[PDB]
Amino acid sequence: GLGPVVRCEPCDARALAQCAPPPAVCAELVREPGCGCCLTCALSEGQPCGIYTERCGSGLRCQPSPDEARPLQALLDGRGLCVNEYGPCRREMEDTLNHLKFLNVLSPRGVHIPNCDKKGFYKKKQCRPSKGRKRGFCWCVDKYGQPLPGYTTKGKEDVHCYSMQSK
Amino acid sequence: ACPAACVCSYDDDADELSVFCSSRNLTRLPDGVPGGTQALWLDGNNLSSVPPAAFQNLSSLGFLNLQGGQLGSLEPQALLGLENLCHLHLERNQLRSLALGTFAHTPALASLGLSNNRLSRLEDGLFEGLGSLWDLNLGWNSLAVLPDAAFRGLGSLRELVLAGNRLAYLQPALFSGLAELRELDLSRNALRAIKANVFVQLPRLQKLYLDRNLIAAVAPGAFLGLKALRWLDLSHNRVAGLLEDTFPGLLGLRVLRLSHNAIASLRPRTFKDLHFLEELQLGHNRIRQLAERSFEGLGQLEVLTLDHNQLQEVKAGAFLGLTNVAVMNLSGNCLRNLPEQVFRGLGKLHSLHLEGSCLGRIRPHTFTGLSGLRRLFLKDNGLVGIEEQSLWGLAELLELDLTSNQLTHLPHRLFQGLGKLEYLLLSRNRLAELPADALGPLQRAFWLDVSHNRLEALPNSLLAPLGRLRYLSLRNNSLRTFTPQPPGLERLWLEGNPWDCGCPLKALRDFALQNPSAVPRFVQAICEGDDCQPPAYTYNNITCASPPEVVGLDLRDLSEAHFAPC
Amino acid sequence: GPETLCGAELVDALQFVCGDRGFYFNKPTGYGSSSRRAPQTGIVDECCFRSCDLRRLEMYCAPLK
Ligand SMILES: *[C@@H]1O[C@H](CO)[C@@H](O[C@@H]2O[C@H](CO)[C@@H](O[C@@H]3O[C@H](CO)[C@@H](O)[C@H](O)[C@@H]3O)[C@H](O)[C@H]2NC(C)=O)[C@H](O)[C@H]1NC(C)=O
Ligand SMILES: *[C@@H]1O[C@H](CO)[C@@H](O)[C@H](O)[C@H]1NC(C)=O
Ligand SMILES: *[C@@H]1O[C@H](CO)[C@@H](O)[C@H](O)[C@H]1NC(C)=O
Ligand SMILES: *[C@@H]1O[C@H](CO)[C@@H](O)[C@H](O)[C@H]1NC(C)=O
Ligand SMILES: *[C@@H]1O[C@H](CO)[C@@H](O)[C@H](O)[C@H]1NC(C)=O
Repeated sequence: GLGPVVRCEPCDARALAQCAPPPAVCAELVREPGCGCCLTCALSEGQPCGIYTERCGSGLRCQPSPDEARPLQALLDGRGLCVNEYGPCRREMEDTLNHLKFLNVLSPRGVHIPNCDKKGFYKKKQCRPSKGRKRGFCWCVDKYGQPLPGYTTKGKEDVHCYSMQSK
Repeated sequence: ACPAACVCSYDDDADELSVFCSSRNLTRLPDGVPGGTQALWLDGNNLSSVPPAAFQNLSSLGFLNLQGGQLGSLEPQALLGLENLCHLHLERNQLRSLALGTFAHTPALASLGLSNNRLSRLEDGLFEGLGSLWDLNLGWNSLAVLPDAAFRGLGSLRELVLAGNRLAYLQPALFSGLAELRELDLSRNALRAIKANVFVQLPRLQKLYLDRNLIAAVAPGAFLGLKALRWLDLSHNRVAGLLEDTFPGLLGLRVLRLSHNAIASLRPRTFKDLHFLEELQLGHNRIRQLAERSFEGLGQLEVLTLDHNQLQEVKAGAFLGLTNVAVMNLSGNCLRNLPEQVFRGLGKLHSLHLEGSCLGRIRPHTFTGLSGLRRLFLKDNGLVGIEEQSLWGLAELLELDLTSNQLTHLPHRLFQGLGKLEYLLLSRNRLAELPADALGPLQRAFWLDVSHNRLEALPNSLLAPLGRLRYLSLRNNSLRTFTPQPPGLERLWLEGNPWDCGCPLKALRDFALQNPSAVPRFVQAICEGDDCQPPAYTYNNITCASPPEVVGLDLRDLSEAHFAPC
Repeated sequence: GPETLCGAELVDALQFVCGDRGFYFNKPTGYGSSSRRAPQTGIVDECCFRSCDLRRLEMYCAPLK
């Protein structure tokens, strides 16, 4: 009745080795958001904030616009301000999270829940958990959950699942 | 007034005094602790058997987390004084036994956990005076037999877990007086031969798991009173035969699973009164042939998946009552001499796999009634020829797949109806030359793929009526010259052919120099981070061979002045 | 009317809000009196099929030591 707990992985010199570490010159060097250990310089008061940008300066808070009627999307696309009858998918989500309840501790890169809308059908496109300023792999699917061919032009871990174009 | 050894928290929204004595090396309990506590954490320490007088003077509680540790004994009167307790956790200690009376001082309990302990031989009447319990967890222990009336007095129970144990027998009086149970779990035990009078007085059950046991018989009459029920599971077992009166009345059922069993034939009128299923699974069984009207009454299915039986022949009229069916797997069984007109009626499908079967040929009336399809697979059968009038019926279609067969030529009136294709895959065949005009009707196509064949020339008048290409592959095909007909391309693979670096091969040089991202040099293969250490690279090098003065060299870099008599 | 969020964006948002504390899938039973009685299904179902916002997300973080 309590389940496991998820917590970020303590990083070490290995992480700093893999993570290119050249902090440019500045004031108040801080850590990047989420849970990732690569030091950068902080933002001022009044510049755009988000989930994949840097974190605001000291004694500051990142809150969305005071209207917009859509907070979470507005924060996902980086538009904050630094201011002081089952279906084909429910049947999968069910026996997915019916397995993550008999274990002790785990890591946030081991959760694999799908992405499907409010009628049980897979949505358009699927992705994987990120690690702070570094997104994950993504691909395109169809209504019942079969992958489709596609390529990329900008780089890996990037795709635009359009109506049918997978550019 | 905190014992100066634990993190003392304070009021947040009520008078909680959450005391955090968790991750610290402790031996037996501290003293001088607050009296008005509302939650206490003690997990992780190295305690042992508790003293009888240990938790008095704490007439307010409701949280006694005690996981981890090295506890094994609960001496009598241990829980004396706790009248307002509401949760308890003893998960991973190494307990061994519980005497009678240990729960006489604590009514109003609402959850209990004894999961990864080491204990057997429950007594007869432990959980008495517990008319308010809601959960009970006993999985992963050494239980092997239960006396009658072991669960006596548990009126308002709603969940129950018996997994990882070693039960082998179920008498007809165990689940008696449990009129509000809601979920039962009996997986990973060693049961056999479900009897005929056990599940008769649980009129509110909703889930039932019998996953991995050794079951070889199911008496006719079981599952009789279970009106409300929505999830059966009998996957990994040894069921050897279904009778006609095995599921008589389970109206509200919605998910059956019968994979990986050893069923060897179906009967005339199984599967009736199941007007509301939406998923069946008969996986790696040994079904041999389908009689007429075997699936009858399942007028609302959605998924079938008969995917690795030894199915050798199907008679006309087998799939009869399946009206609203959308997906059928069928892929893996040797269906050699299939008859014709066998798919009639199913005009609501969307995807049909047929790979892995040993088909052989395609005759004019193989796929007839499927005027609703959208995806064909037909990958690795071994066809030697497809006839001219085979695909004149599939109006909607978005993907063909003929990857590893052995065709040698295509009739010149094959794609007459398919005016909506978007993916055409024809790899690894033995084609020798593509027809002269049989590409007109395709007007919405992109992503062509003809790699690994043995083509020999591509005329200019071949790719003109295709103004939507964005991808093209020609690896390892024995060509000599080529001029880019679609101007808005975005990919080109050209490695493996014996190019002739002369005058007519210059537009390719210009297009490759001015469009370097459409014709790359190499792209880095996929990587996931842990295996990013090695940088796997797929190549795309263009070579010169027919002229010996530029032999060996690449085309992108040769001289900048060889094209001066050109 | 209400918005909805499901998939891996949910996991990223949860990582962003809580931080280096952690999170559970059910409520951390703070002074359990009716937490079990009144059944809160879970964060996944509520935010994938009914409605979702920041207060509910904050309610599920682990408590600091
Ligand atoms: C229709 O049925 C076919 C039956 O073969 C399904 O294809 C199979 O899909 C499973 C997915 O678990 C493949 O298993 C995988 O095998 C590889 C090793 O080969 C292993 O590394 C993976 O962990 C996994 O076990 C299986 O190989 C594959 N069979 C074939 C054709 O190779 C197919 O998915 C079903 N399609 C549906 C349900 O729509
Ligand atoms: C508990 O003891 C171990 C070694 O016995 C020590 O490393 C650890 O620091 C101790 N815990 C604390 C909180 O000091
Ligand atoms: C509770 O109070 C009794 C009587 O005042 C006292 O002697 C004891 O130490 C306290 N705690 C325990 C261990 O019961
Ligand atoms: C090139 O095509 C031929 C024809 O089938 C094949 O035998 C050969 O293996 C292919 N090359 C490579 C590198 O696979
Ligand atoms: C292809 O060219 C690259 C240079 O771009 C070279 O390093 C590689 O060895 C070449 N591979 C082949 C197939 O010769």
